[PDB]
Amino acid sequence: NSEAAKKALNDYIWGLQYDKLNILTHQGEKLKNHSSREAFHRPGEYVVIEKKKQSISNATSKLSVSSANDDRIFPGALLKADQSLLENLPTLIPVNRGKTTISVNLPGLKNGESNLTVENPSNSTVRTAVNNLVEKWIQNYSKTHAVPARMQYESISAQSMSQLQAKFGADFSKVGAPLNVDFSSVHKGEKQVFIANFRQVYYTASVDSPNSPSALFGSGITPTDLINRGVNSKTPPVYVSNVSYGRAMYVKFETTSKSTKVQAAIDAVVKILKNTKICAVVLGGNPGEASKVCTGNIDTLKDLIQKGSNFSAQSPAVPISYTTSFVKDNSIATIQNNTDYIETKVTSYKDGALTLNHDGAFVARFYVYWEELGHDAEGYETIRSRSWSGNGYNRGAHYSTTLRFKGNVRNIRVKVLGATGLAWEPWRLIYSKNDLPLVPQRNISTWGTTLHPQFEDKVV
Amino acid sequence: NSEAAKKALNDYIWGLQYDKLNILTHQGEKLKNHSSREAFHRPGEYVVIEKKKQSISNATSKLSVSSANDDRIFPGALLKADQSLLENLPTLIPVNRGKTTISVNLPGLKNGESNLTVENPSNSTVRTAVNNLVEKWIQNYSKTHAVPARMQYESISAQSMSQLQAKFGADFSKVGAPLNVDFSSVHKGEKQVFIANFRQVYYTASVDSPNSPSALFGSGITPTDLINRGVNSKTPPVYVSNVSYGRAMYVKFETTSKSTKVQAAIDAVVKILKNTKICAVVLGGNPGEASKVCTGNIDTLKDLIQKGSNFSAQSPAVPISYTTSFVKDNSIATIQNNTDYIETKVTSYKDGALTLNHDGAFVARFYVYWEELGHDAEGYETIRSRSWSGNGYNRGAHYSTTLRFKGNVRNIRVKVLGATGLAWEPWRLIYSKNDLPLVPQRNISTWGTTLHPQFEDKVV
Amino acid sequence: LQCYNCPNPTADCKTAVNCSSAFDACLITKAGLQVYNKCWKFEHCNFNDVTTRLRENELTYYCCKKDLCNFNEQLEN
Amino acid sequence: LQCYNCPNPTADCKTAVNCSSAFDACLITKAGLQVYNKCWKFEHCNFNDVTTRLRENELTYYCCKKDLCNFNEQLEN
Ligand SMILES: [Cu+2]
Ligand SMILES: [Cu+2]
Ligand SMILES: [Cu+2]
Ligand SMILES: [Cu+2]
Ligand SMILES: [Zn+2]
Ligand SMILES: [Zn+2]
Ligand SMILES: [Zn+2]
Ligand SMILES: [Zn+2]
Ligand SMILES: [Zn+2]
Ligand SMILES: [Zn+2]
Ligand SMILES: [Zn+2]
Ligand SMILES: [Zn+2]
Ligand SMILES: [Zn+2]
Ligand SMILES: [Zn+2]
Ligand SMILES: [Zn+2]
Ligand SMILES: [Zn+2]
Ligand SMILES: [Zn+2]
Ligand SMILES: [Zn+2]
Repeated sequence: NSEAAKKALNDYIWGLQYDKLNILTHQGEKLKNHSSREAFHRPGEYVVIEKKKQSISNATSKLSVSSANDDRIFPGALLKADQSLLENLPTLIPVNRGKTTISVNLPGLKNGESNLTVENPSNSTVRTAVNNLVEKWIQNYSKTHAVPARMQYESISAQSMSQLQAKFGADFSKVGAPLNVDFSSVHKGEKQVFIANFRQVYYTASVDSPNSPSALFGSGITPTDLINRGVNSKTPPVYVSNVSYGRAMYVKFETTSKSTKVQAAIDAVVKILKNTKICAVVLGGNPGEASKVCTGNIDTLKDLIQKGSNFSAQSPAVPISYTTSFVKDNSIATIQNNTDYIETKVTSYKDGALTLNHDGAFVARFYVYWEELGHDAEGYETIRSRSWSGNGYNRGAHYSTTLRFKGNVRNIRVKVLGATGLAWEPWRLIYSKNDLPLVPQRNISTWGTTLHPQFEDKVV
Repeated sequence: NSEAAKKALNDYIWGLQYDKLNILTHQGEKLKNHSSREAFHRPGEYVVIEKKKQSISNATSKLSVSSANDDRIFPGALLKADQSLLENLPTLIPVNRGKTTISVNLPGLKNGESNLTVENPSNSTVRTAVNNLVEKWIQNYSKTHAVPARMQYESISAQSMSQLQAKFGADFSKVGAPLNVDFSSVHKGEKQVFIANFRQVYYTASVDSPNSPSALFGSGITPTDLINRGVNSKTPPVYVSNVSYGRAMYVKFETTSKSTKVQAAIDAVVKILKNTKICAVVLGGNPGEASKVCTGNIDTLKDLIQKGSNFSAQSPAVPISYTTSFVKDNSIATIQNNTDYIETKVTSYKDGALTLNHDGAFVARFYVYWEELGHDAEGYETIRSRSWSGNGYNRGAHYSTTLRFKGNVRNIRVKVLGATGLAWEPWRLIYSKNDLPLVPQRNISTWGTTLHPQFEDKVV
Repeated sequence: LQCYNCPNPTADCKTAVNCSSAFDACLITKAGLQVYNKCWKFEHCNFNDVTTRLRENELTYYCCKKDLCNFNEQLEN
Repeated sequence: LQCYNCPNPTADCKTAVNCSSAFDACLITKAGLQVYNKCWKFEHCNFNDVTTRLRENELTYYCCKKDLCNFNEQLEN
């Protein structure tokens, strides 16, 4: 009976056991938590460069369509949930397929016009069919139905290539190569790098859940057929349930600036430091080319973006992402990318200055102490107390001096004494303060008379 | 005519233009030549850790068969020379094929017995056919024909994952993951790491050049058919011309030692520091498992190797590599992997000691000078001259002193003067020498009398 | 003679129905934000009879005798 | 009646030849490091006639009347 064959195949798919939400898990670098500290001084600042292990976990259902897999992604394609998928170079299961129904969500396609059916679905026929429909829409409805883009935006501070593969897919080390990511620049911390992905979607082609798993195969495909071809619990089958068409691009941002809201700046121009030259890798758009554009400038990127904010409606748009569902229960398949990476973090401790000013009509004494972070011959960290060589000396008709400290100084202590003229108590503590931060400029000034001395501790 | 169709397809393949020996080129990291120098002191040595850009170019025709592509590699498989191949996840061209003849080179298969013909070649049928033949050989000739292994060995000092991908294939970041490569250890230079690949081949399945390119396709495949499926000059077709069966394994070597012939040691055990614990990832062998073995020990690896030095002849061996040829002219296809990487190089400058010994019956004067490499507050390199505080002082009934220099000292200068008793020339230069290397231990000893003083400059 | 026929205003009527013997035409109407797809008598493809039966005050409409001809893009919103 | 027939000693004769009417048997011989595959008369499948005609001094041989039966692994080196 031709209906017992259906149950055999449906029974085989439903009989597979796998962790529905951990079977697709990409594992980048695994690293021990080895630390590192470089430290040195340069004009105005004491720079500390610290390296630390960090992890990133990113889940995603919308996988990217590259030129490496476009010949293989199409609505209704049968794929193996295996290493090939995690690598974003999936594998077509070589087996006859059943009739596939596809729906295109372009505006104006009403009643039944938005639906296709391909009886022998393949990358050639499904595309030829999807294009025919999009072109038929261009010819009949594009001039009275506008198609705005649905923007999907993602961005990250670049740290390592494995870190970027987790964020954008193992695919990325190939797609994002024309960006030529200056990774030498980040380990010295002379400038920051941000990679952003822009996806402008004009329309989608989708597949509704078939009535049963057997409907995706030829009327004659047998459980043995799938067992022979490696379709099982290790690598269960998925099918492309949705393809998004439109335009996509990667953009690089190399910032000398040391600001913090650098990302919030980038995130805000997509609708504040106009520093950073820009590098765009556009994937799709008009065939007349412009695959890579660079550099900035400022908002020729902003012009590049809006250029594809509406579907120009001259040709069918390019495929830019797809989504797969498990044949077993038609639930969306999520890929999980994890990796450890070394995050380089630069910290600047600005130099500071302490000025002592004595303008009082009395003899004064200044005492300045501070702590100092340093290293020894072996390079191990050391903390040491210090003293100003001028401590205790009598001062001043119009005495003034400025102490310039490197950024590695902290916790300044200050004391000021003045002559009283009293034999029983010749010196009195006019002022004293501990735990003083190293601000750019601080004045300890004293003035007044013997009987009524004055002072001020002022941050300029 | 069924022979004009042959010429059309042959004309189409022969009409493709591509750089036959640069179309397959994997490009890893591209890096600017940014340098770096860390330096510090520890008991006995002044260690300098230098980072420099380095390149690696590796060409290869024997690609690896992993579990990710075993369902896809088989003698006579049609593949696209594209990004998928460089990634070692090739793509079967989905198109009917012609009858394929395969030859298995197991010993004892004479006359015609070594040849198969599969009329609808696929991964299922070709394997089923190849296994039937190997098993038929096991049943008839294995007990009177021995099959030794043909060893292929390759090894490299590990520096970066991209460096290892170039050496072993982009595939490696997945296959070699169970090695858990201690990459934290190499940037500090506390131990060296060597990855080696062992391939023991028992037999091969091969395909002779077909009479014409059209023979690889179905009698009915048309130039249009290949054009529709993306087979062209960008991505010309290749076919698997050879599969090697046997056993393969990756081995890791973590050496604390600082020796140089560490590799020559490894290269010599395959037929001297037995330090370094070992980690093996065996790919193939008996189904009874042992996918990963570790650690050493010494030559349980040597036992692991020989265990598969002869074909146990119980089951058909596992596929471990394959070779592809261009359909156009049947020439072997070579993949070329290039990448830039950062090589970490540690250099130790051992401390040294200088001993001055005065045993002569006269007053002596010692002068010691040297140069000293150091850094300033900004971390920039400095070279400075130095002097021993004892220079010039009168010495000795039984005077002796040892000067201990850190490794960053070089070019020691020494002078020795002795009292003469002559009023016109009271002091005479007994000995002097410049540009003295910092050896572990050097003695300047003087003895004798006033009229006949003696000395010796001796490296202990 | 088949028309897109739906029992209530749908923004996307996909049901192809063979009209009975009473009706000999396909009607489609846009009235505000609503759309109508019905089997219809040609004798009643006039503004007065269409508005009152559908209890609508303002509308544009289209009548035709070809199969599956009363599709939404026959009118323009 | 077909036998592996080669005109000279080959270490791997793949040529399947229909024997004529003079021969009614398949011969294979191992003589030193050489192998022979010939169409043969059964009346002459004896050591004396085989050694002299093939001008060999020592050998092992095998004769049979089944098709393609004179293959190298009939003898054991
Ligand atoms: Cu999608
Ligand atoms: Cu700064
Ligand atoms: Cu091979
Ligand atoms: Cu050392
Ligand atoms: Zn430090
Ligand atoms: Zn400085
Ligand atoms: Zn400063
Ligand atoms: Zn409309
Ligand atoms: Zn990966
Ligand atoms: Zn004054
Ligand atoms: Zn240095
Ligand atoms: Zn030390
Ligand atoms: Zn020392
Ligand atoms: Zn033999
Ligand atoms: Zn790659
Ligand atoms: Zn003495
Ligand atoms: Zn009516
Ligand atoms: Zn005879």
